Amino acid sequence: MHLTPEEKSAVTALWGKVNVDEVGGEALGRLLVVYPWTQRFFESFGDLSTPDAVMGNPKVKAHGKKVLGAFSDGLAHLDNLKGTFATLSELHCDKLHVDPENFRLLGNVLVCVLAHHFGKEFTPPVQAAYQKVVAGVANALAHKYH
Amino acid sequence: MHLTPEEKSAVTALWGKVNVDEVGGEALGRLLVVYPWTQRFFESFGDLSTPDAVMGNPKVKAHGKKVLGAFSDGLAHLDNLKGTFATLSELHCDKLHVDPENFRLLGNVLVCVLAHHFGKEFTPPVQAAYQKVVAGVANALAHKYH
Amino acid sequence: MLSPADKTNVKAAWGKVGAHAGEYGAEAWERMFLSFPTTKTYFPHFDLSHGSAQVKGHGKKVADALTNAVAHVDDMPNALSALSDLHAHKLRVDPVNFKLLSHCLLVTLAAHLPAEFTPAVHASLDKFLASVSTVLTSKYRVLSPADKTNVKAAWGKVGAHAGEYGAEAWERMFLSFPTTKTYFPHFDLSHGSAQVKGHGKKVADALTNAVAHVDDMPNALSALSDLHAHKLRVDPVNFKLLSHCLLVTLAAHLPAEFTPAVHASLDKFLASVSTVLTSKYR
Ligand code: HEM
Ligand code: HEM
Ligand code: HEM
Ligand code: HEM
Repeated sequence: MHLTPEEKSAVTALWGKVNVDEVGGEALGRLLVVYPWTQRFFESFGDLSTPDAVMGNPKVKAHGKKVLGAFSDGLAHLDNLKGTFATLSELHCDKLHVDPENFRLLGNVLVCVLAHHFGKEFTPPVQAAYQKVVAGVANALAHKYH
Repeated sequence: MHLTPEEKSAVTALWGKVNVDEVGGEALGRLLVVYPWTQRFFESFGDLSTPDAVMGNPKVKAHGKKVLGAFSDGLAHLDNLKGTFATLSELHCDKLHVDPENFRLLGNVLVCVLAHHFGKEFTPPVQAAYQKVVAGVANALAHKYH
Repeated sequence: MLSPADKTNVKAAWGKVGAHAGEYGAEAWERMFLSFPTTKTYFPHFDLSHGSAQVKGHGKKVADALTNAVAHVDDMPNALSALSDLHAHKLRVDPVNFKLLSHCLLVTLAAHLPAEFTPAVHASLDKFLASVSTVLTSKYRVLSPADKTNVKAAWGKVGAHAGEYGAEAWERMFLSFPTTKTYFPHFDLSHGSAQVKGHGKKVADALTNAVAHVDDMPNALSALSDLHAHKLRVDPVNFKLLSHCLLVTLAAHLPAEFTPAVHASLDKFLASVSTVLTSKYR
């Protein structure tokens, strides 16, 4: 995944300020609230009946932690997103049957959460850098679909 | 651009029977009729008000021929679409100001025209091969956008 | 599209935006140009340098139009009637760009309204911007009498093959767009599969029903609307892929009938069907 040195530094600098568990819980919950069709994967999580129930669901938060931790790990391999996520890609296709459009929706919801979390520090050039990275991650997760 | 031997044989085989002139004018014309906002780039072509006007417009036929002739050349360099189309990519960004989403639309119109022309010979696996190729060409044309 | 609670959240959120609408509007456009550089192709006549008076003025016009839209949320198509005309006949912006601007407007709102940007208000805002985008692109090309004539003529010729063509459309889609196979892990998707045949026929029959009720499509497909929104929960992007593969199938079987005019009418018809089937998703 090709970024400029500036762009990479801006991505990593902000990510050092992220509470991953919190932000992962936030991002997955907002995905399920804003685009409720994504709930189809998570019927075993329990109550998703209202936004507060989703946002407060322990299973949702736990998945959100799992997902963003792997994202986090990925940020250390920006030069090789495809390789880093190859096995995760095969699993989401062959076993989990997840439409890769969902990865793009989550990327956009994550960008919103970062903006909400960091306010003015989330500048237009910092957002641009994050948009390249979430597209890069979505593409890498979709790469082994067949 | 990577295809399987089955895919490449199918694409090259059918293209040998394409009269690029006739297919090119058909493809561009249907683009302008089905998605009329694309007419915004061709204000100097004259009469575009009705399908009959568009389809019989000499400037449209001529331009279609040019566009698919370049597409044709790309089919000879499947292994390096980005390298083949780099100059035209820069031209479409910097001089023509064409939204690359238009390359995707034309791609799909061209597949419709091939199905219309060849009928049952344009089988599902043959179409799949062409869908990969038109996506590859559109991405190649969008590559130098900035 | 918007429930009354949705309308409540947007008015509450936008009021708080208030006198900052102009600067926020300019920020949203600046974010878009930077994050999605292809959108710059519609502004080659602007100085897009940061803080440019052209961008600031454009942002303020766009924010005002949104304020007008918020003020008349119950009658948006009439309130934005002029702007609809302008985008459809003059500016002619590809519809995909509206989603990109909407996303950057959401990012902007998020960065400036910490207290207000709750999950529910986020959802409402995303819906509202999608509805605005729909109104602004609504006159680009709903079905005119000539379209309805072309569809019935084309589908009539389909006739008793409607089933077999439906199976072919699905097969073409699974091969050309393999991501659609994720919604069918319980099928045999091999060529000739009787599961695919039966599904294709049901889908074809449903389309025959839509053609027959072309003037009353929301009611005729209402049950199927419910099914896709609340059970199957198919991402809306996939409907455009099936529509394309239906077009290819028809083109391959109807050499005489698939004229440019009939092609355009079929594409409009399948987009309307797709709109109806995703109408209850949120
Ligand atoms: C940033 C994007 C994503 C990353 C990096 C990611 C990563 C992961 C990881 C690390 C696992 C664990 C697999 C294992 O235990 O071996 C997982 C599982 C899973 N993911 Fe993804 N995921 C992403 C997006 C999504 C999205 C958007 C959906 C669907 C809406 C999804 C649905 C699932 C499901 C249903 C499971 C399995 C649940 C379980 O077994 O407990 N993923 N994901
Ligand atoms: C398969 C994709 C395409 C290819 C390979 C292609 C190729 C070309 C070529 C070779 C030229 C000739 C320019 C010259 O002679 O200097 C050209 C010009 C042009 N193309 Fe593209 N093109 C493609 C798609 C499109 C699309 C979809 C649009 C817009 C809807 C477009 C709009 C234009 C315009 C406006 C010109 C200049 C015409 C003029 O000089 O009046 N192109 N294209
Ligand atoms: C929420 C969606 C949008 C709204 C409410 C909106 C509204 C407006 C308004 C109010 C104007 C100015 C009319 C006047 O001169 O009085 C305008 C102009 C324009 N819009 Fe849209 N717009 C939207 C989206 C878009 C998108 C997505 C694009 C392109 C990516 C776009 C491109 C343009 C262009 C090129 C102009 C003309 C600029 C000039 O020369 O002054 N619009 N828009
Ligand atoms: C023109 C658009 C569409 C129409 C008219 C349509 C219609 C239908 C119909 C009539 C059924 C059967 C309901 C019953 O059993 O009574 C069905 C089922 C289904 N649809 Fe849709 N559909 C459309 C698009 C899509 C798309 C784009 C996808 C996914 C790529 C999809 C996926 C499904 C699934 C997963 C089922 C259930 C299959 C089963 O297990 O029996 N649909 N649809």
